Amino acid sequence: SPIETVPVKLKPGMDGPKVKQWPLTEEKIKALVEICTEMEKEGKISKIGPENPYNTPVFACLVDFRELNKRTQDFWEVQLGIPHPAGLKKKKSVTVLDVGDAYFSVPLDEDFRKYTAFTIPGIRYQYNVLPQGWKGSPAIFQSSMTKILEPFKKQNPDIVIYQYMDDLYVGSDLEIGQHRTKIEELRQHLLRWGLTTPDKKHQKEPPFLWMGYELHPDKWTVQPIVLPEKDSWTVNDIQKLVGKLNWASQIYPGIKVRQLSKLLRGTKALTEVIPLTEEAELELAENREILKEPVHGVYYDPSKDLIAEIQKQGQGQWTYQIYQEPFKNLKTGKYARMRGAHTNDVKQLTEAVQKITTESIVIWGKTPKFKLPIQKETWETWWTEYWQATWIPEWEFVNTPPLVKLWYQLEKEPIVGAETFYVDGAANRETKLGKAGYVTNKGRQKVVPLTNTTNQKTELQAIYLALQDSGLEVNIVTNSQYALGIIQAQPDKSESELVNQIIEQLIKKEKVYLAWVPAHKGIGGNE
Amino acid sequence: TVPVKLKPGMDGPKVKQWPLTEEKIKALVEICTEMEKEGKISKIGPENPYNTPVFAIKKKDSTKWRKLVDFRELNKRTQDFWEVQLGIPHPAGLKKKKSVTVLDVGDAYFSVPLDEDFRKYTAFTIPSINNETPGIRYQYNVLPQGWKGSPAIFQSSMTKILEPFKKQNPDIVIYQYMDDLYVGSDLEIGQHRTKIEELRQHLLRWGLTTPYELHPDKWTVQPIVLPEKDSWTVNDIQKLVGKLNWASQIYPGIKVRQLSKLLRGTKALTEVIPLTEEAELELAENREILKEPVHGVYYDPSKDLIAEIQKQGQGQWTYQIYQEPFKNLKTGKYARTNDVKQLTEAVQKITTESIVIWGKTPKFKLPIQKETWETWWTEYWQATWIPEWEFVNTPPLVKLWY
DNA sequence: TTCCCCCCCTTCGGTGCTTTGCACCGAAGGGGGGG
Ligand SMILES: Cc1ccnc2c1NC(=O)c1cccnc1N2C1CC1
Repeated sequence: SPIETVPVKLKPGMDGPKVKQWPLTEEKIKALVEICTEMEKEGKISKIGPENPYNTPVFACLVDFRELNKRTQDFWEVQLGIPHPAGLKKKKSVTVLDVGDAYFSVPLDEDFRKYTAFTIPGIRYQYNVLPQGWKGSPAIFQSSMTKILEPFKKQNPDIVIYQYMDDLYVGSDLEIGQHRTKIEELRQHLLRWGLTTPDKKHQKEPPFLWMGYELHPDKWTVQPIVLPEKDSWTVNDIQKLVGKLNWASQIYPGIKVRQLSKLLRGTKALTEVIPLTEEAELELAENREILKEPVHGVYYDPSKDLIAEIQKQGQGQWTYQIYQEPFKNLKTGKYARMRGAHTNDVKQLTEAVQKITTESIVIWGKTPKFKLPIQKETWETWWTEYWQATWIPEWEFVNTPPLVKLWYQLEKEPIVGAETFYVDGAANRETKLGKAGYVTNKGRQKVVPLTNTTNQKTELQAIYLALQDSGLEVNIVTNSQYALGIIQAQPDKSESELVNQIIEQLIKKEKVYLAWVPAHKGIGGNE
Repeated sequence: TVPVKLKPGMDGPKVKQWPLTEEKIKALVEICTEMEKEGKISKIGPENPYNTPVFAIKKKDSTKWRKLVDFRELNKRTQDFWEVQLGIPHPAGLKKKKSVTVLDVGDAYFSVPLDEDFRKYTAFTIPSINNETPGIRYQYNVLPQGWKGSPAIFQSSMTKILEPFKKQNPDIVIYQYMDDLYVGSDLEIGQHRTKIEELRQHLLRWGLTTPYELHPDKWTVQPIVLPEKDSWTVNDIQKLVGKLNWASQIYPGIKVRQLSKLLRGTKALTEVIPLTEEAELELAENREILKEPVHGVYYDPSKDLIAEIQKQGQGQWTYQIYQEPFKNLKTGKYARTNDVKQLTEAVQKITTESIVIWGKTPKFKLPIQKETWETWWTEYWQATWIPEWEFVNTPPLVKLWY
């Protein structure tokens, strides 16, 4: 109760609530006055005269502070993120405290009490403490409790205390008998500031249910996921299943959601049915089989090193585990986002590696050592040749298939004796019809009519015609930067089946060289 | 104190804080605990909504960590306090001096306090590992290192400190950009080093704690060159016509009509072509035309310079500084460990040269992933300033610079 | 009929060539754990 207040202001050109008379049913009007008299006894609310032109609507089930919440100054964000259990250090004893009337045990700013005017139909009063339901109250309470708790930790540093809103988790390596006397010291210290923490016999016992995790002193797990049972699923049912699987992936290894994420495409209606294909149902059954048994994480030990295995489940989906001792995961997860229309496995490995890098910086404060399924020379060639910049922090190869390898590679200089093609593609922009074909140096020629393909598509599949009508040693000349940019990146997957067929042709050939020449210069066969 | 006005009708700095390593957080905690005793920083409460990012770095051949605050949003908002109130005219002879030495005078900003109404705008937060505790917040009580208004207020003291020196040695050129001082002279290395040391002492007796040579004659924009083959082939000739066709836009005195005349019918790319003498003349004349500098390319203060970096491979990066496309103010190569480290050093060198030449850092276009850069750019950085960087999404398909 | 803090995926809007089709990217929807 004897706590320095926080000086609150208001935004420029703003005032307090101007709310007019509020109608209320008589039985509620008479009944609620007793609480208002009670609160005023200890001084939480104080009667005021007519100097206040502010009034607040009355609700019974509670005050509608929305007018103040909108017109009040902006504050600093109270919770920029919550811990992750994987990063928590292991404590021999852990205890939970809950301070009672916490939002009422911190005074309010003197100059701001005026704006919290509330009238019972009618007599008025103003809040002398942090009003509940207010926008800025949680931040002020957090600051106040930080100030209160600091001295105790200053004398005793062997304990660690965490403040989740009203809750105070206290952990230590002291013996149980000696830990209880420390928790009694904390209780006395919070009593000295007037905070209603419970007694010994009312304290909670492990595990603790926090933010969706069951926290034990020496392990942690996730809240049990009850998988929906729907023989006829819908949009909402699939969305809920996907959300719970994404949430549950952090401790259950190897969970696929992409097959089920596909079914949620292009459904404007909330209720319209979407049948589970063979693939989606098979994946769902496998996920149920995974979630059948319970698995637990462990607590970070800052005297040992961090290892982050990374496996590939196929189809652009990656799983990873993080541990310190073998077979004891600190954390698990998956990376499955597709970025861009065209990419290959090495680039997705790179994106996964940097994802885990950022998450491990946030949670553990340091980058782990990757054990990647890629050959050293493969990665070396890729980063030396690629046009961007990238650097995987530290990694070693793991001989656990499936591995990563670029399925093909182009040639740098034209091949002697290799058959040479001069391709082109055009399409009528108005009618979406066109032609595509090539003129080989030896004399072979071929042209194809085309419909429902744009200029880019026809220029891209002229390469397909050339590859079809070729041998193994081929020198294609293109008059298109778009197709050149698509092919030159070594893609091994795409959202275009045309490019899929092109890639399938390109993997077959032993040596393919492709070159580009300008348009409208009439160069050789092009014209 | 000197009152500071924000650009009218704008908000304040509301920027999230990037996660940091354990080492760079222990460094920040120690540095800020030591700074609070001197009264430079002041712990603040929940009534302050603003924030600017904070990192820790190391200097050249230095072990002590150094705090570094990103003030780019604050500068974009407070550039009214500079453009109107102090526009320093950039010396022109700085580009030619034999040696320019760069010195750090940021500590001299700690003496002069900051406007009390403005302080709330410079709030920052040291976060915690795993969000275990609420990050400890602070505010500047004296002028910070990183703001564009900090040197503008201190102009008088530095002029007063440097005038007893400028009177004696009128040949040297002294320029100030942010926390950094560029002193340029034509002396030889042995005399120049001792001159810079005694100059540091002149400031030290004035009460400045001041703790590196770029040769501006070497900083000359590079020429462009046509490829030379004693033996010409169809693939080699086709490549040249495209390279020249690209070159036509940037230098419009380049012609490829006769050069393309040989290439008229399908021919194996590998086959050799005897080169005709008339075409040989266009090739011979064109190589010389490339050497001739472009006309109309003069620095304009109204716009902002944009810098492109292209990885050419094997440690080589090529960059171009252009106010508008196809009109390059400068052009060069950087040759060099790592690959993000190479791009970091390239960015630093390009912007140091740009500060020397035109007096302002460019807008960088980086050939790197946004997330990899934002994770690792702070690990090899060693400069108190920070430019404005964007990132590119498509390969450099032309790539006709090296 | 609240404020939203993160995790994930899809849909969609703006930008910039690779130019009136197409390439990434961030900003709207939902789900999950929240208080
Ligand atoms: C929710 C939470 C957040 C941060 N730390 C903890 C907790 N709660 C715990 O119950 C806990 C469990 C195991 C280890 N540390 C824990 N504690 C720590 C303080 C002793």
